[PDB]
Amino acid sequence: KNVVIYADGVYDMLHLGHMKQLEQAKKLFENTTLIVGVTSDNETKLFKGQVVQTLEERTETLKHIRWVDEIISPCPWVVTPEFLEKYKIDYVAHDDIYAWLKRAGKFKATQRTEGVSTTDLIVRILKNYEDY
Amino acid sequence: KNVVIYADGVYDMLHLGHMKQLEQAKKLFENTTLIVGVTSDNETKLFKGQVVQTLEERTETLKHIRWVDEIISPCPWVVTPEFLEKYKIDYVAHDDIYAWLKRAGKFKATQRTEGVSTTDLIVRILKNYEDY
Repeated sequence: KNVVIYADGVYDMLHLGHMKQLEQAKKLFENTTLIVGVTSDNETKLFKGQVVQTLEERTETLKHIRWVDEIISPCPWVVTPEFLEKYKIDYVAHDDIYAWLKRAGKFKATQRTEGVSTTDLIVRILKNYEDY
Repeated sequence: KNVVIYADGVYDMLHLGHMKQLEQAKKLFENTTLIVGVTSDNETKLFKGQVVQTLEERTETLKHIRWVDEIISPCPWVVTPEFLEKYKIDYVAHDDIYAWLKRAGKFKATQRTEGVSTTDLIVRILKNYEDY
């Protein structure tokens, strides 16, 4: 019973939070193919915000994560029914616009983990310095 | 022909450079088991330097890398012949004390990649600010 799962994102400065999310997507069912979609620099910058790494770098890193079976790079910014058919996608994984995916039985929620991000790490490096 | 490969390191703030190294270790031969050794906080701090993440965090991240088959956490700081026998290790992978491993045919060099480290990334974030 092989289920195709799709999860998209920026995946900037990949950290344990992304990886835990991807692991969840990948294990939603016993036998899955996890496709990860990586947003383009330009669309990311225009709609969301600043991105630190380019497309190439953000995709190169995802290639090394064990849960990831396939990468669409760059991926469309907005997910569409014709995209789901094109790639034979059974479910979309995202944390919680998705009304139509829920209505179709094709939405599966995953959870973020707080406090594990790469920006959090520098904060830690920096708290080694008394303000005086 | 399954070859057991051992690579050890701190793996602090894991980045594309570590992952490329681990991929190299893993692909040294057609069929391998890659064991990764993760140094303890205390020994790392005493001999090498400051570590940002704890043992648990540094190991949790390595679990998500696809090349990694087994983790020894914490691992011994110095590699010894009796360690190689205990874990049935055919080769040690490290970048380039290793005299005895070379003399025994059990050393396999891997290469680091410069400029891809997580500290490099913050430098990039920061160069978004003119000094004036």
